[PDB]
Parts: sequence; C-alpha cells; structure tokens
Amino acid sequence: MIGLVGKKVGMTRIFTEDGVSIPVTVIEVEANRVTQVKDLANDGYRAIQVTTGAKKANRVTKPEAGHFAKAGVEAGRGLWEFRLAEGEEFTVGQSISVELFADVKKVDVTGTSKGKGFAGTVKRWNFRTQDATHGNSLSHRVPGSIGQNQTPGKVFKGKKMAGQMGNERVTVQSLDVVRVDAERNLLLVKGAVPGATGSDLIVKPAVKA
Amino acid sequence: SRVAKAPVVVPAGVDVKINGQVITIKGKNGELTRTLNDAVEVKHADNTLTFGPRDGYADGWAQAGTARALLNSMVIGVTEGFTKKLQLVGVGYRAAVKGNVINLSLGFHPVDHQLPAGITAECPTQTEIVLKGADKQVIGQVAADLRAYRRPEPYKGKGVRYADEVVRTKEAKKK
Amino acid sequence: MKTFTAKPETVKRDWYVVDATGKTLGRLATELARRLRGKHKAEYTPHVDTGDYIIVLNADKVAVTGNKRTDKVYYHHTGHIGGIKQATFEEMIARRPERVIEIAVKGMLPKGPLGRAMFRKLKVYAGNEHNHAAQQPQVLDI
Amino acid sequence: LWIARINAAARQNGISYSKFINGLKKASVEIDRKILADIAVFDKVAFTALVEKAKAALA
RNA sequence: GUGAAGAGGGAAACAACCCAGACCGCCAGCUAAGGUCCCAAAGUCAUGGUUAAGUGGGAAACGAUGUGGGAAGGCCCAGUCGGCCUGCGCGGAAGAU
RNA sequence: GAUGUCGGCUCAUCACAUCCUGGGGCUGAAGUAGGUCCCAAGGGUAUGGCGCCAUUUAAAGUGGUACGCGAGCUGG
RNA sequence: GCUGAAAGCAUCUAAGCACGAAACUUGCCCCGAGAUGAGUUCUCCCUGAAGGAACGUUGAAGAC
Repeated sequence: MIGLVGKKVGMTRIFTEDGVSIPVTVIEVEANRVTQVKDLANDGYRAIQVTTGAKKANRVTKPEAGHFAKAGVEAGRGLWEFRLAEGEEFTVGQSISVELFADVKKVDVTGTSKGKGFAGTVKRWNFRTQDATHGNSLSHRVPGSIGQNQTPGKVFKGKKMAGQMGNERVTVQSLDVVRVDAERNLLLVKGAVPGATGSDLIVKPAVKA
Repeated sequence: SRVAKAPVVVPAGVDVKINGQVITIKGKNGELTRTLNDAVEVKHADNTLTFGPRDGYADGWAQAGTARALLNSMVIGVTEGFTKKLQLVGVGYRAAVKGNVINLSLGFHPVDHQLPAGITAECPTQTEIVLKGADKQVIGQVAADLRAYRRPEPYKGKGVRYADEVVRTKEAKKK
Repeated sequence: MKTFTAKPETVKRDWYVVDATGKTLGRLATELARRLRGKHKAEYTPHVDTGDYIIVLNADKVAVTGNKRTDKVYYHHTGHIGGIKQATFEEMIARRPERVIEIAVKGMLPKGPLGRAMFRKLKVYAGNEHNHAAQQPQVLDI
Repeated sequence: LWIARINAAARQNGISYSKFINGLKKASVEIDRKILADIAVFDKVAFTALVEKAKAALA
C-alpha cells in the first residue's frame, strides 16, 4: 500500500514506564495531496502521484503551474509517486493524512544517505593495514596486489578500489513505529533512519513478514 | 501382441465417441480422452474398438498392446471400479480422513494433504483403511500419497503398509 | 561495355508476411536470410542492400525435431568477472520468442555495417496480429 | 558476380543454374556469362526465350 | 619428395601435407586436389538401404534382451529356445578466466 | 645487445577428485554414534610455541593461475 | 513412484501422469532507454516566446 513523504528532524529518546529508554527519531509530515492517478487502460500500471510542501511564485515554471492548476492543488517542493496496491481507489485532490499508520506497526524508511567524498579504500571496503615499522617504506594504506602475472593480463570487472563514498539512495527495513501524533503531524519511529536533517524520507509498510 | 489381438467385450451403458484421435467414453464413470498415438488405427464395429497399426509407424503393434492394455481399464473400471486396502502396525502416528482433507500427526507439526473427487475413504476399524475409486492411475497415486508418510521400517515392521504385501524382518546386530 | 551496378536510390522494396506454424527452424531461416540479402532478384550487387521487408507471425508455434526441445542450450556471457548464463530452449520460448528467431537469422548474414542494415528489415511478432497493415503486405508461402 | 546473377534470373523462370548451362551446352549456344548476365538484367523478354529454348533442348 | 632458393588453389588459421611450377595484358572458355543449405561461387538433384545416439564432431580391457541382414539347429496343433559369422550404435569417460 | 630467485604482509580468481551445513541407497544400520557410495561448488573454513605440541571450533578440504602477487611492501 | 505393453506374467518408460535439495529461474536491495529497438503519460511556447546558460550570497553537496 501507499506510504508518506516526510522530513527528518532529529533523534531523541523515549522513556517507557518500566524504566527502559527507547531511541527514536522524529519525522515531520505535512498533509500530502494526490495530484495524479494512473490506471491500466491508459498507461499500464496503477499508481498515484502526490506532492508536499510549499514553493514560491517565481521559482515555479509555467507548465508545472498549469499541471498543478489542473488538479486545483497548491504547489509543492517535489513530486513522488507510489504504486497502488491493486484494490484502493482515491480521487484527485484528496489529502492523504497521517492517521493511516495507526495499525501497520512495521515500516521501512527510504532516503538519501550522507556523502563522505572521495574516501579511500580503508574507509570504504574495510581493508586491513600493513606494518608501520620493521622496514616498511612508503606504504601504509595502499591496496596492494590487484591480480596475477602474464596470464589474465587484465583486472577483472567489479574490483574493489577507491572511489566516491556515500550520497546513495538506501532503504532501512523493519523499523518499529512508536508514536503517531495526528494533531501536530509527527511520526516517532524507533531506530536510525538514513540521511541528514532536512532531507526527504519515504515511509512505506514493510513488504516482508 | 497376444493381449492386443484378443477382443475385449465392451458392455452397454457406455458411449463410444471417436472424435478423431481422441476418444470419449462419457458414461457411468466419466470420460478419459487423449490424442491417441497416430499409429493405432481405431474403428468402432460391435461392443469393441478394433485397433490395428497404420503404415510408416515404428511401434505399431507395440503401441496397440498399450491401447488394448492400459485402456482395458477404460473397459473395466468404469462399471466395476477399484478398491485398495491399507493397514498400519505400531502405535504413535495418526492420519485422519477429514472429508477430502487428510491430516497427520507423527511426533513431528501435523501435515495436511488432499483427496480428489472420485475417491471415497472408509475406516471399518481404527487401523485399516479401504479406498474406493474410479481410475487405476488415480487410486495408485493416492496410494503413493498415503503410504509415503510412514513407509514400513524393516526391523520391527512399524509403519503403514499394504494388506497383502510381505515384509521381511531380520536381526538387530549381534555384536 | 561495362557491367551495370544497382544504384541505391532507384531500388524498390516490397513487404511480405510469413506464417510460421508448424515449420522447422533451419529451413525457414535459410529462406528468410536468402530473401533479406536480395539474392532472389536479378539486380544483385554485393555491396548494396536490395532485400525485402519480412514480417513473421506465430513465432511461438515454431517446432524443432528430435530431442532439441530440451538438449539445445543457449549461452551468453555477461562480460563480468566470473559470470556465464545458460538457458534451454523451453524456458526461452516461454519467455520470449523474438530472440529465438533473431539469433538464428543473425548468424546466417554477413558481419559489418551491411549486416546490421540488412537485419534492420526483419520484424518478428509473437502473436498473430501485426501493426503494419498500412503498407499492404503480400502473403508469401515459405 | 555473373554466376549469381544468371542463377537468380534462371530460378525466376523455373529452372536451376546447372540445368540451364547443361541445356545451353547441349543446344550448341556459346554465349558466355557476361552477355547472359547483362541481358538478364536489362531485358527479360530475350532471357525467357533463351530459358524456354534451354528447357526444350534439355528434355 | 618438399622447404632452404616457389608464388597459386584445398586442409577454419597452418615454410616441410594433396593438386600444380607465375615473361606482360584483357569485365573470354575448359579442367586437377576439394566441393554444391546460408555466412561463401555451384544439386534443398535421382534410385535403394542404415543410424535415433547430435553417433557424425576424441580413446582401452570389459559389459548389456539397442537395432538390420545371413547360415545351421532342438521341441511343436502357434509359436518358443539360446549358440556362431556380420553392418551401424550404448556404458566405461573428472579441470581448473 | 638481460625472462629478478624461496618464505611472510595486503589483495584475490577459478575447478571439484567435498572439511561443515542440505537431499538419499546399502549396512555385519534397536537408538545414539558410526563405515562406504550416489547427487550437490550458494556460503564458511582458528590462535599461539620449537614435521610435532597446547587449546578452541560445525569445519580447520585438494589443487593450477611464471610452485598468483617485489614499475605493491619485506631482504629474513 | 502410479498405470502400462513390446515379451499372455512381471517391469519408474517406449506413449501419458504424481513427489523430490542451502543448487536453478523468480522473490529482497541498488543501477538502469547511447536498449541507435534511442519507449510511456500530464501540462506549457511559437500564426526573439516556453525555458536554459553566464554573474552573486552559499550548503549537513564537493579534488575542478
């Protein structure tokens, strides 16, 4: 079924009554509004496309303004779309609230992780380190050997080396939901969601058991 | 060959619908159809279906022996039916016939399996099961379904076995 | 004087439809690759394409002889470190029938730019309804 | 090149290439392959008469 | 005998294997070794059989009711039995980008 | 008119003639624990001391790749 | 394993049919129309437009 689009705020703890702390995180959600509904007889898949937030008058181009004005809804920060779950039907202009997550109790959170730049091999792939004394010269963190001699002649595809690390889309599964506040529009979920503060997080019900 | 040439009497209460290579004997116990090997030429005459070979075909009478042999069940089992018997010796395994469902508990979870339409099971005693049906190939398969759970272990004979089957017990390793 | 060479601008091309129910693979692909190259015209020239457009229907109904139904294996290499992929005939014809025809005709044609230019003509379809009805193709019996 | 040209133009009329050359050799005609190919390209009306004569002379 | 001191065509590629010894030219013909379904010029040719293993397209001692043809038998009012010569097959048969 | 040699560190790749884990036949296989063979290469396979010892673990498999790897390190 | 002849019986097989592994194709996560087969849908502009780029304040983005 369909999820929500929110914004990570911070990380805090929650005290249960028996004296056990629970490390949670807080996701702020504004009321998502349905801008488009697709169906099988025109495209080939059933899915809804929603928006959230608010944007300025100048920064929105003309065709996006017309496309939003067809549905009669206000502007938004970004557009996302969720695959419909084969037997739900929702109209155009309906606002998807936060009350929907009062029963699922098992969600997965999808987001963009941090980015650590051009990180080396030891930070990326967890290599090991050569000796720092006993004659070792000009080699403390290099990868080392990378293959054979006069037989393959080529380094095989998929070799683990240096590169850009982080800034990748990722998904953390099987996170317990803890507290849903439909009056101040918040969602407190136990665990550690990916991404820095101020990003965009996608919350879906867990596709596994 | 000698089983092929013998005319088997096909009694009334049946239909002989040769719909080409396919045969329908819609009657007392349903139908059984199958593209018949293009070799076995069949022909309806009188209370029998005459099989011969068609030219250019390698098996010929070899396949006609099958056409008279396995489809002798087509002659007989429609009006007579067939009945199988099973027993079990040794206590500790329970398989119960709840309708078309068979449930079973053996010291393991209980496992389930299913019974087809034209098969009826009766238990005149707590240990003996009698199965009535329509087709030889179906009752043999449900026999392989029922026997495979607690197959007869050959030391103390415990398990589920047939009524007429013999199983030879032996010693238990003196030294 | 000289032997005439067939110019590319003045050439003419037709459209054909080939039914493939119950045919064997090799003795159909041979005629397809013969007509696509343009060897059945009296205007043949080995460096100029002169073939004919061909549409093939009922590709899933093609048949093969003997135990090639199961024994014949199709391989490809992913190019990666240690992977290689295989598939039998049944799984491939269940997944897609277009690649079975398009991998057999491809080997029978020359290699190079003219090979791809010739292969661009053939257009196979899995079912029995083609979407090229506006060009008025002629039914050809092979 | 010429052999393939004559072979296609002869198979268009219902006779393979080998029987074509066999019939022309038996009918005492010594036109070689270049003139045959050029005639087969430009004017089919003479080529079908040549093919018909070869078919008559073969059998 | 060939190469060294020899090109051409065939054996996928392949100095020493098979056919054959290049003075120069031409958009002419007949053949040798090898071949005629497409890549790649020429038979989807004609008559009678064999193989069902992709055998053809790698191999031994040994083994088995695979299959075609032939000679000689023992018993028998509708056949059965296992011995011999012979053509084609099957198992024996596991390598590292 | 030059193809740098054994062991160790870092990094691996592949085969199966299989050490563990999964499926079975036979057993001189009551059970537990075993012996051998058939199928199976997806994952894993220890630390110290001078071939052996001490102690863990389900396990501490057999092998080519210039007896892998010095325009990567070590000079024992 | 079931039925079943060639070989009157028997037989997992020659014809059809049912089970059967951390293995195989799916399933789970990510990339993905330079897939030249270059795909799909919604809106906007044209009888100097829609927009894009240069410049500036910069970032939990970053070697440029």
